[PDB]
Order: sequence, then structure tokens, then C-alpha cells
Amino acid sequence: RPTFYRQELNKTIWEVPERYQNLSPVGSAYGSVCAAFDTKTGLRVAVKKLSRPFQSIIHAKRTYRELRLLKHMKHENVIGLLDVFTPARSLEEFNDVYLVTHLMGADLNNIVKCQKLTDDHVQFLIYQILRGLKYIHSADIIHRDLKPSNLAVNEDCELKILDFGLARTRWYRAPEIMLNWMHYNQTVDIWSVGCIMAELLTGRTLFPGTDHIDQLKLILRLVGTPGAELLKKISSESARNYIQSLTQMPKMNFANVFIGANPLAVDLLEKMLVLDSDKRITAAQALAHAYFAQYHDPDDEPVADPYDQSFESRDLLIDEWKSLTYDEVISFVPPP
Ligand SMILES: COc1ccc(OC)c(CCC(=O)Nc2cc(-c3sc(NNc4ccccc4)nc3-c3ccc(F)cc3)ccn2)c1
Ligand SMILES: CCCCCCCCO[C@@H]1O[C@H](CO)[C@@H](O)[C@H](O)[C@H]1O
Ligand SMILES: CCCCCCCCO[C@@H]1O[C@H](CO)[C@@H](O)[C@H](O)[C@H]1O
Ligand SMILES: CCCCCCCCO[C@@H]1O[C@H](CO)[C@@H](O)[C@H](O)[C@H]1O
Repeated sequence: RPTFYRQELNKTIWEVPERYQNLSPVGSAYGSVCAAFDTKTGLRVAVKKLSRPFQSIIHAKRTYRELRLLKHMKHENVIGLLDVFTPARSLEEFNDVYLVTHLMGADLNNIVKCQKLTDDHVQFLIYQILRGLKYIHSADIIHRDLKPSNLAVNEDCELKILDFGLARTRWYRAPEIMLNWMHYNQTVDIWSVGCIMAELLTGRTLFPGTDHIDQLKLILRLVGTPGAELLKKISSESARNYIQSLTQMPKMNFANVFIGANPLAVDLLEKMLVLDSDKRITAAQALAHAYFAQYHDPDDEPVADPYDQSFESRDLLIDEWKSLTYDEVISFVPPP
């Protein structure tokens, strides 16, 4: 229906509706990105042209997964889809997929710049992360790689959780992920929030490991070696015997680690940075914590519609994944 124009960008021919003006390259894995001006909405937007979206079953399923996820995320603190389009007029000529979202200019690293933030500022940032995480977790989604480069912040200081980094590490990963534990709790993301929050308060990386083993060494020095109740839950005979062969490190007193911080911030960090994932605070519980008193609104922390992820178990042909992807493009409804 819209009128499309062609322009060579990022060494390929882009073909976009005329509403998207002044395409300029932003960078080029999954695809190449341009910034543009959406004349229909007056928004600066980023347009991603997926690369080789249906070259293989793996590519095709990944394309479907990404479009399904972006179409489902409708929350102020999560990246959302402004538009998705293809120049194709039919399924038969469907080969290219373009995704459109708000143009973001800064991630959390750009806002922090290795500085201590004010406590009020930390409250506001962590509150928004937890608000978005409550939504994501309510859809039975685990982020699994939350970190400052995956958190965008606009000029109003509204934060959005991304599943990508902007155009130009393991320091924020939960310990069970670095041990390939599987059976991951949604609180692997809460661990990451604790690492981020600590960094916002101190201006320093909490666990700046040099490699995988160093990362775990640094974690255990803060939170201690596994206690008795955690050791009961370790089925791996190899993990058990190695853990008990280590000298016991006590859990440090967080009040004497984050000296000068808000005692409520310290209490919340103590509830996020627990080795046992079953004992970590959830996102919804964290939002009710006294630390966020000035921002918490129990009636404006919404949850997601149910999210059907049954396609993850399916082994389909390329043309089937492509057809399901085409259905999702055709059915897309722009947000208000
Ligand atoms: C024109 O003003 C700017 C001036 C300077 C400048 O820095 C060079 C930037 C860059 C800011 C930026 O990168 N902004 C941005 C990116 C995305 C991304 S980044 C990605 N993948 N990662 C990836 C891809 C290629 C290269 C590096 C990293 N995907 C999407 C994305 C995801 C879904 C969509 F629907 C659309 C785009 C989304 C929104 N804003 C801008
Ligand atoms: C001059 C720089 C680009 C300006 C905006 C082009 C906007 C296209 O906008 C679209 O144009 C279509 C054709 O008129 C109309 O049918 C649509 O209603 C209108 O939204
Ligand atoms: C768009 C929604 C962002 C918040 C939800 C992230 C949900 C988990 O999204 C993650 O995205 C990564 C992208 O490389 C994938 O590699 C991971 O497998 C996936 O779990
Ligand atoms: C030296 C061992 C260091 C890491 C101990 C990490 C314990 C994380 O916690 C564990 O996470 C598992 C996976 O979600 C859950 O199934 C367990 O019940 C939970 O206790």
C-alpha cells in the first residue's frame, strides 16, 4: 500500500516507505541499522534491515523469534516495535524484513561514565529496570544477559530494556549461568540488576573478573561460599566435591562494603545478590521495597499478556518459518 523508494545504504539496496526520510547508516550480525525521520509520527527512528533472514532454518526461526518477541513487548520500559515492513507484495516474493523502533542515543554506560550517581537517580533508574523486568518476567521470559549496554536512556531519563547493544562482557551474569547450571530462575536477571545497582552507587564494577574463574572468585568473596541449605540443592557430584574443597569464605556485611549508601539501598542489594537463586527477591517484590517509596505505584506496574513460546520446540521447514513470519508482518498493528 505505501509507496517505497530505493537507496543504497550499508552496501545493499534498502527499500522503505516514503514516510521514513533521511536514512543515514548507524552500523552493521542480525542486520544493519539506519537512523531515519518518520514524517508520519514526527519521531526519529532506527530501521533495521535483517541480514539473510531466511537463508537457513536457523536464520528463519531466529527471524520469526525476534519479530514475535518485539511484537509482544508493549511496555514503557521495554523496547517496542513502531513498525515492521517488507517491500514484497506477496508471500512468493517475500525476502526482506525491516524493523522500526525509536532511535536511541545513549545506554546506561553513557549516562554513568564511571561516576557515582545520586541516590535519587539510582532509585529512578533501578525502579524502571525492575518495572520492565516485572513485565518481561510475567510473560515467562528471562532476559539472561542484562547489563548496562542493554539499557537505553533517552533525554527524559526514561529507560528501556533492550536485547541488543547500540552502535559504538560477563561482569553482570548470575553465577549459576556461568556454571551452565540450566533450570534458570527468572532471578538470574535480578542478580544482574544488583550488579548494575551496586555500580550506579559506587561508580565501580562490582565483579570485574578477568576471566571465567576470576569472575566466580570475586563473586564468592562478596556473597560467601555456598551455605548448608544451598549445598543440599546441588545434584552434581562433581560440583559438590569441588565446592566443599574450597576454604569457607563468609558472606561479607554489605553495610561495610557500600559505605555511605542509603541503608535501604544496602538492604535491597542484600536481597538481590544472594547466591541461592531461590532466595533472591523477585522484580515484583523489589518494586514494593521501601527503597522505591517515591516512585512505586502498584496500579501502574503492569504485566504482559500471555506469550505463546511453543514455536521454540518446533522443527519446521524454511518456507514454513518464512510464511509464519509473513503472517506476523501482515497482522502488525502500530501502537498508539
Ligand atoms: C543517528 O544518530 C546516531 C548517531 C550516532 C550513533 O552511534 C554511532 C547512533 C547509534 C545509536 C543507535 O545504535 N541507536 C539505535 C540502535 C538500534 C538498534 S542496534 C541493533 N543491533 N545492534 C547493532 C546493530 C548494528 C550495529 C551495532 C549494533 N538493533 C537496533 C534495532 C533493533 C530493533 C529495531 F526495530 C531497529 C533497530 C535501535 C534503536 N536505536 C545513532
Ligand atoms: C517530503 C519528505 C517526505 C514526506 C512524507 C511522505 C509521507 C507519506 O505519508 C503518506 O503519503 C501517502 C500518499 O499521499 C498518503 O496516502 C498517506 O496518508 C500519508 O500518510
Ligand atoms: C525485546 C525484548 C527485550 C527484553 C526481553 C529479552 C528476552 C530475552 O531475549 C534474549 O535476546 C537475545 C538476543 O540476542 C537472545 O540471544 C536470547 O536467547 C534471548 O533470551
Ligand atoms: C560454587 C557454586 C557457586 C554458584 C551457586 C549458584 C546457586 C544458584 O541457585 C540455584 O540455581 C538453580 C538454577 O536456577 C536452582 O535450580 C537452584 O534451586 C538454586 O539454588
